[PDB]
Amino acid sequence: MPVCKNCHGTEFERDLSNANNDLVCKACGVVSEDNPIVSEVALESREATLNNARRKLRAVSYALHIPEYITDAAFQWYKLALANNFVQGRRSQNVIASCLYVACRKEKTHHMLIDFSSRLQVSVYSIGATFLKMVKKLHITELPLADPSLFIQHFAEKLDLADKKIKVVKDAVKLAQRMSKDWMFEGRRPAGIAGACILLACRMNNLRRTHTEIVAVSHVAEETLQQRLNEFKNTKAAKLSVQKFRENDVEDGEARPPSFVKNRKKESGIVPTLQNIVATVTLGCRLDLKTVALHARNAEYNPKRFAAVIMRIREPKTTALIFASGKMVVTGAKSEDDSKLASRKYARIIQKIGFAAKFTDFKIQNIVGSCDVKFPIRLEGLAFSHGTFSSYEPELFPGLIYRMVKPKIVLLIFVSGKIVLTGAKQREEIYQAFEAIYPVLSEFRKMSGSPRNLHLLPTTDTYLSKVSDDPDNLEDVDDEELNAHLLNEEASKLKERIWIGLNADFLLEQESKRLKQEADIA
Amino acid sequence: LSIDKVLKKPNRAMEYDALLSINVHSNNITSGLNRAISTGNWSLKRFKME
Amino acid sequence: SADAPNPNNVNVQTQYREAPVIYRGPEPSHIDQVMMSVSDNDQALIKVLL
DNA sequence: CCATGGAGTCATTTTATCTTGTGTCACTTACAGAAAAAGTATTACTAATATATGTTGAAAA
Ligand SMILES: [Zn+2]
Repeated sequence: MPVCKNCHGTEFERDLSNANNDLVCKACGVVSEDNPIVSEVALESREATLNNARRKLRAVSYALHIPEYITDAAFQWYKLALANNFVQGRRSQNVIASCLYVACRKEKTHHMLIDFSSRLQVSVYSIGATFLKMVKKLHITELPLADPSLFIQHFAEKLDLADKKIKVVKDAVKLAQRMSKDWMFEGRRPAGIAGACILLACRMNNLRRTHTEIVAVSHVAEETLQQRLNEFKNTKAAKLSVQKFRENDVEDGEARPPSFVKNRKKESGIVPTLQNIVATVTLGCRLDLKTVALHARNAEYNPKRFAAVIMRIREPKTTALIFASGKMVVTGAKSEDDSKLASRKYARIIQKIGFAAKFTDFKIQNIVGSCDVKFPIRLEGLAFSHGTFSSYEPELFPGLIYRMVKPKIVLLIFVSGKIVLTGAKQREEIYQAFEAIYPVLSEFRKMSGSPRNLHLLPTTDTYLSKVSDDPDNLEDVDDEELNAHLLNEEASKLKERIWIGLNADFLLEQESKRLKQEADIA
Repeated sequence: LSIDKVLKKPNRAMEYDALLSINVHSNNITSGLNRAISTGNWSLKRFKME
Repeated sequence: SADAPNPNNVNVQTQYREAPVIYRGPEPSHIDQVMMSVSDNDQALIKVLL
């Protein structure tokens, strides 16, 4: 880094031969450092919590027999997730859990989320939930895609038996590999298909090991095991090659995972479909959910369970929702012609029975849609490519999660190619995203076509206009069946008699604490 | 102690053996013993003599 | 590496500081048996004997 | 005015204490809990999907 004060030399050799330890450059001869001086031999809220995280960290660390390495690897991840304050209010285990998890995931080792929970009584969902959430609140790479080819190692460890298993290992490995190739690996919980491979190669090596004995380490269901098994029995060249020579046949034949096979069971140019549309409407006035709960055909009210009232209808088969403050959510609407229509109709009970409750602030909170491309999709490389915009977790849920910001919609993906799409307030955004991503679909295929026009049907505001936007037009759009959806006074007398009949314990402690309000000053 | 942090918070009915935490809690007996026999500093507080 | 990693790497983990260990001795010697193995915590372990 | 009693000062021991103890290589390995704040998990809804899971049981051998 320094320079010879004479030759202006750019490179130095230390000289360790004669125990001078010189430092001199080939073109100068002038030293630079002679005499190589060489050495020898509290209370904070955040830092304390970091120490505690170390302790709960070490604790769970060796318990799974993980590297001393990977722990201090993941401890940093905890320190990172603290910055976005994701870790503040959620059960500490679920945090330290995934924070420890993604690390040994990136290193590509054998550890497993289902395996990871049983340190607790908890569900391999709560942990999975928190995990997948800290995937949102951080931004994480694609790399942690596990295969059975890793897990079959450690699963083989507790199988007892003898040296033959190593043989079985290679017997299993190339098996599972072809199984990944034969195309009926995708979208499944890996540990299961791993155990299936082990049962196969073990039987291939002619031993007797029971299914229970397999799932003990495999941590899957017997039924699942033999279901994935019998799924293997009918596969390509399964019968013909099942004898000796192991497999020298790498030939794939055809590829037919049960995903679209069931599409045959019930058996661009295809338009995405509208399942449901969620909206909101404000009535501008607060009412008594108890009082409204008295006369309705579709009602249920249990603040002990949920603080609001159920509202529904038979046609156009919509639920929506109602609040206490006088606002509401809109559900069950397959289109907009049904929504503002129904949205107004649910106010006809009220303006017929309850308060003034006009129709205000009507906006779609979300739109649901789904469709199918009618051909298989390989997700394992999809996210491995697009996981910047995508995520794929075999364990939780079968399909792939896709994140599109432009426009902003999450795309739910499967093996068969059936695609569910929502997280959109606008019908056009659907065909936008579906359109733009469909070339990615055509990109990943194994061996309609024409988008036609990007926008065909009328816009959303057209169908919003097909229903009266004026908050005071109701009796005109009243189905006249809601005139029959009012129950008589006696049905409210004895029906309320039943409601309070069961609710006198809930309102009991309710009004009792209302008395404790007096007890406050005392 | 580690048996208690289960039993502070009455989460449903708490049993779930509480056992499998022992592996979590182990190697104080192993690593503590290795480090001892390798280094050769025996810390005995029970006799208060090291 | 010893620095604080982040969820950002475009390409390089690359740059290396090579710190080879040298045999400083008064007399020439020979390398005979050189072992490659890995300890229980799974990290590369190299042991050579002169 | 004088012998006395009482105390005040002043040597004198004997107890309580601390610094040391030949040199050189050659490796070696601040407590805990309390309260406030932040944030979240249910707690309902469709609504599509596709595994797991259990059971069971029905149906077949
Ligand atoms: Zn120089």
